[PDB]
Amino acid sequence: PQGFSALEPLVDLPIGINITRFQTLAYYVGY
Amino acid sequence: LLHAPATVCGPKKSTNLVKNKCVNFNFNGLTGTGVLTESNKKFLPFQQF
Repeated sequence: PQGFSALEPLVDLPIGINITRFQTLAYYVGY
Repeated sequence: LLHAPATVCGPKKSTNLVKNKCVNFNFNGLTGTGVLTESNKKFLPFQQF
């Protein structure tokens, strides 16, 4: 959609571990 | 005591709230001086400052 949106925060999880890769279980992915 | 973020600590001391008297205060690390009164403006559910 061409509309505008605001992405408010939901939750913060402090774990302090390095992350380098991710995997999922149609979807768009950006960087 | 590791480099991981702290998740357990000691308790805090809370006191009574005062109004119409410009005194010192400390909410979540914020320290200043001034009068305290209610307001008509409303914040967002997540915003705190």
